[PDB]
Amino acid sequence: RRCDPIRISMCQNLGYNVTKMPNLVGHELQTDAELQLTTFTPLIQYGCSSQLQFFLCSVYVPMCTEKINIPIGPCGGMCLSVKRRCEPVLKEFGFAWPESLNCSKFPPQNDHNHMCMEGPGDEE
Amino acid sequence: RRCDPIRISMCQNLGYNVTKMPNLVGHELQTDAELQLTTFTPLIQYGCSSQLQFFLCSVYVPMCTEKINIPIGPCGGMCLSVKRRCEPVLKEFGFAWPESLNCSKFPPQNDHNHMCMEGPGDEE
Amino acid sequence: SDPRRCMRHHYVDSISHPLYKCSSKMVLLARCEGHCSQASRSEPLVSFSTVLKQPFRSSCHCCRPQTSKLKALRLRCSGGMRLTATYRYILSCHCEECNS
Amino acid sequence: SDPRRCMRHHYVDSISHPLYKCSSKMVLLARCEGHCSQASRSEPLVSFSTVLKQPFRSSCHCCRPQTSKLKALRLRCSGGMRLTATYRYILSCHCEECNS
Ligand SMILES: O=S(=O)(O)OC[C@H]1O[C@@](COS(=O)(=O)O)(O[C@H]2O[C@H](COS(=O)(=O)O)[C@@H](OS(=O)(=O)O)[C@H](OS(=O)(=O)O)[C@H]2OS(=O)(=O)O)[C@@H](OS(=O)(=O)O)[C@@H]1OS(=O)(=O)O
Ligand SMILES: O=S(=O)(O)OC[C@H]1O[C@@](COS(=O)(=O)O)(O[C@H]2O[C@H](COS(=O)(=O)O)[C@@H](OS(=O)(=O)O)[C@H](OS(=O)(=O)O)[C@H]2OS(=O)(=O)O)[C@@H](OS(=O)(=O)O)[C@@H]1OS(=O)(=O)O
Ligand SMILES: *[C@@H]1O[C@H](CO)[C@@H](O)[C@H](O)[C@H]1NC(C)=O
Ligand SMILES: *[C@@H]1O[C@H](CO)[C@@H](O)[C@H](O)[C@H]1NC(C)=O
Ligand SMILES: *[C@H]1O[C@H](CO)[C@@H](O)[C@H](O)[C@H]1NC(C)=O
Ligand SMILES: *[C@H]1O[C@H](CO)[C@@H](O)[C@H](O)[C@H]1NC(C)=O
Repeated sequence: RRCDPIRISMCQNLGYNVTKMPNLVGHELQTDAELQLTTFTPLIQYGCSSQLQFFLCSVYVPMCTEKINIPIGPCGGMCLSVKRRCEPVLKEFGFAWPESLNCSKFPPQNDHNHMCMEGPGDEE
Repeated sequence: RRCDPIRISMCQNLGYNVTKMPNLVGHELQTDAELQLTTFTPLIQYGCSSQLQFFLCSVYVPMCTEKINIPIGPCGGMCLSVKRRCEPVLKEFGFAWPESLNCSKFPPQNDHNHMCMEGPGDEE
Repeated sequence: SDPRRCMRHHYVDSISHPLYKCSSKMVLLARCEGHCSQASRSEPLVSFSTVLKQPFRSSCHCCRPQTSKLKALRLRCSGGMRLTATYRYILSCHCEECNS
Repeated sequence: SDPRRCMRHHYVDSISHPLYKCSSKMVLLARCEGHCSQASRSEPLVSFSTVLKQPFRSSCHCCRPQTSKLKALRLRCSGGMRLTATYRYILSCHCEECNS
């Protein structure tokens, strides 16, 4: 009911069924978010990190649940573990690491107080 | 090499890969044996016994193995367990139980001395 | 990217003490689910003892947590009582053999 | 009639004593093999002890022998020794849970 189904194939079939717009970034519609991801598609191929794609989906189509009205995204540690692997390569393609993926914003860990997903890649 | 593959769909995909003509009955060619089985097809539907089909395949396309040159078929007990369930119904269709399926011929049990397959249905 | 595959699934529940009356606390969790690819089997074994056991050797790939970090949290129970609960967040699923 | 399905498979081997030198005897046997349909999983568990264990509850349907009749046979070993071996002919396969 409350949440809504993922419509991006790319992000389909990871941990979780469902998300809710509007985006953490502030995307209004999955389609638009779809557009952004595509841009990262070459990077994904390069396979800087295995966990990359999942992470991005986490940000762009955050998990959602009927249990509570807030959205669920990635913990920092995960991103960092990711960020380090790909910060450079993105520098190739002459690309700054985007502020939207600023790893300060994400909570440190997963707890009652704050809920975010983690991966085997980790950090403080 | 020595044995040869089952070619009858009906008998395909039971315990064992392979058989060898000519038939216990004395069928020369799987095709011909195929013909006979078909006749039993209505009976099978009636589901006198679950183990029926397997049994018949056992007789008509006996197992085969490279390990030794003899053929492998069903033990009696199995047949009987089968024979009783379907002897009657075959009487319907006004049908004698055929001598080819005479349950005396099959060995009593499975042993070094004699090798035959058994089923959960059983008898002396 | 086969949905059948053994994999990590995410969801939220609320841990509340079974017997004591307490305030629930909502937390997020992960579980392992899918179909391990590798067929399963068992085949018979031979003993020259007058005692057997030993009935068969089998294999079977279940789907289970590769990597799991312990967590915990405290609960406030009516009257004085305040309690602590502990469990395992699951970082990675794999397929492993059922009996080792 | 799905070849994937858990099921009984037939074959012949020849039992011969591992260590003693003996004459082999050829016998026919059956084994269980396929893919149990029911997905597998494990999911985390909660302890209010300072001791945990208890890490998860899981389920997993392996494919195993439903019904198996004991057999045996005797072997003649060089010099005096004549020996007896025992095993299980498998009449039926099913899918059951890995841990019960
Ligand atoms: O638990 S909270 O998320 O609400 O965080 C602090 C508030 O909880 C208290 C006591 O109430 S209760 O925890 O709900 O039972 O603090 C206690 O909670 C925090 C959070 O952790 S926990 O998993 O909920 O127990 C503990 O922090 S920690 O264990 O993660 O390190 C508190 O210990 S501490 O602050 O880190 O030292 C724990 O004990 S204590 O009560 O703090 O002594 C309340 O206490 S507070 O932190 O001093 O404010 C907090 O207020 S609230 O009314 O529960 O929201
Ligand atoms: O074993 S046989 O299939 O070859 O059958 C009988 C022949 O084996 C002997 C002894 O040689 S041996 O068995 O090869 O070691 O008889 C023995 O074998 C039979 C068959 O069973 S078994 O699984 O092979 O042991 C036994 O029968 S039974 O255990 O199934 O009941 C014999 O016992 S008995 O005849 O039933 O009483 C068993 O012992 S005994 O040697 O018979 O005393 C030879 O003995 S014989 O049966 O008297 O002829 C048989 O000759 S052969 O040279 O092994 O072929
Ligand atoms: C990201 O933003 C944080 C706070 O908004 C700031 O401290 C930092 O300079 C930015 N860049 C980072 C974390 O790389
Ligand atoms: C089958 O043949 C056996 C021996 O060849 C004979 O004793 C019997 O009368 C026949 N009929 C049966 C077993 O029903
Ligand atoms: C959606 O699928 C997920 C896992 O695939 C499952 O947890 C959830 O129950 C499904 N939706 C419903 C209504 O069951
Ligand atoms: C034929 O398949 C059976 C079971 O499906 C297997 O035991 C056998 O090994 C197969 N043939 C070969 C050459 O492996």
